[PDB]
Amino acid sequence: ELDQLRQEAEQLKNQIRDARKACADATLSQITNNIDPVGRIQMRTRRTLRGHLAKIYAMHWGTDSRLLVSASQDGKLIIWDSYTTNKVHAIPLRSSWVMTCAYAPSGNYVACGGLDNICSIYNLKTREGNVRVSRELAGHTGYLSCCRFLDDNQIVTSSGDTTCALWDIETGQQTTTFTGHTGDVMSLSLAPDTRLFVSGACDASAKLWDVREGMCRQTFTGHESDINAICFFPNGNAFATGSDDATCRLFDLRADQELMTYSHDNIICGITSVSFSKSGRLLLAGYDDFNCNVWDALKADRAGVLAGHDNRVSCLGVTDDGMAVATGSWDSFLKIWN
Amino acid sequence: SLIGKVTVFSVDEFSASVLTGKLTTVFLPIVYTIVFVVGLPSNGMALWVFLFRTKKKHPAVIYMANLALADLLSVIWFPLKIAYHIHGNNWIYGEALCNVLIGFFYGNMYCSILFMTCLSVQRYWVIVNPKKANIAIGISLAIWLLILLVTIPLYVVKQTIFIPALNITTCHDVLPEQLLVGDMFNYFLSLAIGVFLFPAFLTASAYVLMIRMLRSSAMDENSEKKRKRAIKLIVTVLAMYLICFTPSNLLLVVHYFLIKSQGQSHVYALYIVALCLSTLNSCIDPFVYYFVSHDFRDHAKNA
Amino acid sequence: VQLVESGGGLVQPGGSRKLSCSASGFAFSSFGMHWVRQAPEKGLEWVAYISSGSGTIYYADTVKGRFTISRDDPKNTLFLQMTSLRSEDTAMYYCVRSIYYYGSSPFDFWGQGTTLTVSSADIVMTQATSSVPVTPGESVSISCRSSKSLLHSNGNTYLYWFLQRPGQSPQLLIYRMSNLASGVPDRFSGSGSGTAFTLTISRLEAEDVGVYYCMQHLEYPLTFGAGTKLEL
Amino acid sequence: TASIAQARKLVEQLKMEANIDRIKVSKAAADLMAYCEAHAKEDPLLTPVPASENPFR
Amino acid sequence: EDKAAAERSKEIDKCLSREKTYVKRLVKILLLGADNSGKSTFLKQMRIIKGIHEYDFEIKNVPFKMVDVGGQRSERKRWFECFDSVTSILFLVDSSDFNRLTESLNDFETIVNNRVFSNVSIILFLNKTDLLEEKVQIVSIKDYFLEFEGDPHCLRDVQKFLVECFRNKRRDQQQKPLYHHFTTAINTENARLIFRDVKDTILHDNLKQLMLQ
Repeated sequence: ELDQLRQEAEQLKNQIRDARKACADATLSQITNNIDPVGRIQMRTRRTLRGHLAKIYAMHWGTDSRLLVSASQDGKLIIWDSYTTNKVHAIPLRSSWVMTCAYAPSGNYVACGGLDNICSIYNLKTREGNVRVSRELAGHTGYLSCCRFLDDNQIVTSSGDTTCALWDIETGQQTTTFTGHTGDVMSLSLAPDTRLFVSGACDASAKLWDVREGMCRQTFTGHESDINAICFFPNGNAFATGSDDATCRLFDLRADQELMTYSHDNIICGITSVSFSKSGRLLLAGYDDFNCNVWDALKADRAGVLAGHDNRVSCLGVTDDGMAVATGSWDSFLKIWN
Repeated sequence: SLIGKVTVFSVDEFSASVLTGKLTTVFLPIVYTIVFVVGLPSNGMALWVFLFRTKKKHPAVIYMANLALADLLSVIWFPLKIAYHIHGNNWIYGEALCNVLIGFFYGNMYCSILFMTCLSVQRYWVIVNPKKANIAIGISLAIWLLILLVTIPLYVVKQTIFIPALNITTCHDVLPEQLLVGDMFNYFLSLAIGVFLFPAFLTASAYVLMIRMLRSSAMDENSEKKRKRAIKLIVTVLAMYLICFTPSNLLLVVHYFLIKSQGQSHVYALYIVALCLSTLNSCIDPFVYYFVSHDFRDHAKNA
Repeated sequence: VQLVESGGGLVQPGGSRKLSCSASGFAFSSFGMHWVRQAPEKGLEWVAYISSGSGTIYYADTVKGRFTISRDDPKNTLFLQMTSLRSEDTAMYYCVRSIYYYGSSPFDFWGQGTTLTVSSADIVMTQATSSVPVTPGESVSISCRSSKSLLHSNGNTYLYWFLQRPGQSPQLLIYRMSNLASGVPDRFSGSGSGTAFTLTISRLEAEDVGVYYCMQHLEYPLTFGAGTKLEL
Repeated sequence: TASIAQARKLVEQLKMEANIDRIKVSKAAADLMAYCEAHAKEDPLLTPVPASENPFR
Repeated sequence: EDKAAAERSKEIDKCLSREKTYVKRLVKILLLGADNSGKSTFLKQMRIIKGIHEYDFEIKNVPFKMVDVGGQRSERKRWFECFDSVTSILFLVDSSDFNRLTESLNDFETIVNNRVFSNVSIILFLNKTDLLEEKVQIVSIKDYFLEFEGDPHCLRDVQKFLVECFRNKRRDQQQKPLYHHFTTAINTENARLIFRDVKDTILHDNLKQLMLQ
C-alpha cells in the first residue's frame, strides 16, 4: 500500500534522525577553545591581468602552479603565464554564453561548456601548430554547470536538468549516469584519490557519489536556500558548503553531521566561491559585497579582508603548492595575491 | 582706470568726487561680501565631489570640475580688496599683492567663460551624433596654459600710484596716461573682443541648434514629458550667460574709445556697476549647472 | 608538415641570386624562420633569421649588408636575396622552422636544402674528438665544451643536440639539455653542468650511425661544433 | 503504479542509507585539528616565506 | 634570448583591440513569443541569414544581434537571468484566439517585473490584425472578458481595450517606456520601427549622461 510505504519512510527518517542525534557528544566550539589565534593576515596584489572585454565566469590553475586558464562572455578562453604576465594561447569559441572551464592534469587538453548543452574538449599539443577542437559531447537536456577531469580519457559533468554523468572521451558516449536530485545542480568537487565526489543542487541539500558503483551513500541537509559553491578539505574527509543566505558550513563524512557555521551580523549578501588553503587552516570566500573574506577554519572568527575589486567576485582559486590566491571579478580583471 | 597727470601726480574734480564719494566706498563691500560667502564653500564642495566621488570619467565631469576650480580660485583673495575699499582707497601691503589681485581676477573670470564654451560644444556634439575624456584632459591643459601666457603683463608694469592732494596711494584704480594709450590698450581691448565674442557665438549657435533638434515633430511621443524639461534647462542657462557678462565688456570698449580719442574718463561708474553684475556668476553658476539634477545632488549629499 | 626549397645552381663571380622556400601542412603565419648553411665537407654555420610579424631581422657578420631576407604570408613563401657572391659561399642551404612560447620545442623541422656553387664576444664551442669507434649493442657517450656558463638566472640551460644520417637533413634529438623531442626513441639522454656537456646512448642499433652536433642558443650569433662521427 | 514505484525507490534508498557505521564527533574533531597542526610549517599563506624564495617578487 | 615570447603576446593584444571597436557598436535584442505567436513566419519574412539561437544582421550601418530562446524560458532561477546587457525585449502575442490570451498575458507579468530588467525597453507586437476584423463582426469579446465598456463591434474600442490590459501590468511606470504596434505581413517596415524605438532609448540614456535632466 502507498500509505504503508509512506509510513515506513517516515519511520526510517525518524530512525536516521535519532541515530544522528545520538552521536553528538560534544562540539568543535568547545574542543578547540584553547588554540592560539592566528592574528591578522594581510595580503597585497602582486599582479593584475588585463585583456578581457567583458565579465569573467571561470578560472582553473594548471598542475605546475604557473599557468592558468580563463573564460569570459566575449566568447574567448585565454591561457596566461602568471610569473611574467604574458599570453600563451587565445582560443575563440562557437558560443558566446559560457559558464565553465577546466585544465587537464597532464597539460594537454582543456574543456569548455555553457548554454548550448554541449561540452567541448580542445587539444593543445599538435603538429600543425594551432589549437583545434577534438571532441563535442552532447546528450544533456539542460545547460552545464561544472566539469572536471579524471585523466585524459574520462570526464565528469553536471547539468541543469537534475543529473550528473561520466563520459568516455575516446568513444563519445555516456558510461554512467547519476540521478536522484529534485532541482538543478550547481557545483561538484572531486576527491584527492579520485574515487568519490560531491554535488550541491539548489534544494538546500548536498550528496556524496561513488564513481565505480553509481549509487549515492549519503545526503546532507541544513541550509535555507540555494547552494552555489563546494570544495573538499585537503584530507579528503570533510567539505565546506556555501549558500545564498550569507552562510558557510563545514560538514564531515564519517559522523554524518554538521560541524561549523560561519556567519556574521554585517553580511546580508550571497556567496559565490569557496576554497581551502594547503594545511587546512584558512577558508576563503568571495561575496557579492565586492570583496573577499578570510576565515579561520577552527575558531570561526575573521582573519582578514582582500578588497581590491569594484564589482562582484565570481572566481577564486589556490595553487597546488600553496603560494598564491587568484580572484576574478565582473570588472574584466584577474588578480594574484600573496 | 582713471587717468593721472605728472613725481607730483594729480587728478581733476570729477575723479576727486568719485574716489571720495558713496559708490566706491559703501556700495561695493556689500556685493563683494555676498559673493565671497556664497561662492567659496559651494564651488569647493563641487570640486571635491567631481574629483573624489566620480567612478566613470565622463567628460562632463572633467569640464565641470575645472570650472569649479576656476571660480574657487577667483573668490579667495577678496579680503585684501575689501580691506582696500574700507580703508578709503589706500593700500599698505606692497606692490606684489596689488599685482596678484589684478592678474588673478581676470585670469579666473576668463577661465570660467572658456570652460562654459567647451561644455556647450560637448553637449551639442553628443546629442547630434548619438577618447572624449582624453581630449578633455588635453583641452583643459591647453586652455590653462594659454591663460597663463596672457595673464603675465599685468605684473610687469607698476600698478600703484601716489596722489598727494588726497594723500592716497591707490592700487590700479588710478594710472598714468602714457601707458593707457599703449600696451594696456592693446591688452584690454584684446581680452574684451578676442576672448569673449567668438566663444559667445559658438555657445549661442550650439544651444539654439540643440533646441531646434529636440523640438522637432519627427520623434516619438513617449519622450515628450522629458524633452520639454530639457528645454527649460537650456534657456535659463544661455539667457543668463549673455546678460551677466555682455554688459561688462561692451562698456569697457566704450570706455577706452574716449581715452584714445578725447581724454575724458566719465564712464567709470558704469564699469563699476557692470563689474558688480558680472561677479555674481561665481555664485549663480553652481545653482543652475550643478544642483538642478537628480544624480549629482544625491552623490553630493551622500558623500 | 612539408617544406621544399629551390633556386640554387651555378654562378660565376659577381652576379646575384635569389632562393625561395614553399610551405605546406601547417600554420605558416605563426612561426619564425631560419636560414642555415653547410660547407661541402665541414661544419654548420648560421646565415639569417626572420621573425613573426616581420618585426625583427637578424643577420651574421660575414653576411650583413650584402644579403636580404623576406617573407610573403598569403602565398606562404620565404625569400633570401644574395648579392656579389664570392668563392667562400659555395655551400648547401637549409630552411628551419621555429616557435617561442613557454614549453615549446624550437628547431623541430628541417627542409631538404639546395646546392649553390661559385666558380670577439662570440661564444665558442669545442667538440672533443673527431671520430669514435663503436660496437653494436654497447653504450656510447659523447661530450662538448663551452666558453661561458649557459645557466641563466631563470633556471634554464640552452644547449641543443642534433643528428645527421648519411645522405639527409638533420633532425632534433635533445633540447634544453635534458628534454626529448617528439619521435625520438626513449634511449637517448643528456646531462652536464655549466661549461661541460655530455650525451649518452644506451644499446646502439642500426641506422644510429651519422654525425652529431651541439648548438648554443644564449645570444646571437649561434655557434656550432666540429662534429663527431661514429663509424659502424 | 508510478507512485508505488517512486515510494519503493525512496524506501530502498533510505534502507541502503540506514545501515552505515558512525563515529563520535569528538574523534573527528581531534583528527582534523591534528592534521591541521602537523602541516603548519609548510603553508606559505599562513606562515610567510623570506623574499628570496618568493617567485612572484 | 627567448624574450621573443613577449613579442608573441603583443600580437595577440592587437587582435583583441580590433574587436573592441566593433563590440561597442553592437545592439542586442532578446526575442520572446509562443508557439502560435507567428515567430516562425516573422523570422522568415525578414530575410535573415536546439538551445539558444542567434541571428546577426545590419540595418543602415548599425549591427544588430537577435537572441532567440526556444521555449527554455520556463527556467525560473536567477542564474538564467544573465542577459543584463540587452537593450530591448520583444514580445510577439496572438490577438485572434481569445481563450489563450490570459495564458500569454500571464507570462508578461513574470518577465517584465523582474529586477534585472529595470533599465530596458519593451516592444510589443500584436499579430495578424485581420482575424480580429473577421471575428469582431461575428463573436463577442464579452463571453471571455467582462470589462469591455464600449460597443463590442468596433475595432478601435477593442484595440484600445487590449493595449490597456497589457499596459496595466507594468509597475514602476516610468524608467523607460513601453511601445506597441500592429502588423500582419508588412515584412518591410519592421526594421524601421525597431530602429526608431532603439534610437529613442539611446536618447533616453544620453540625456542622463550629460546631466541635462
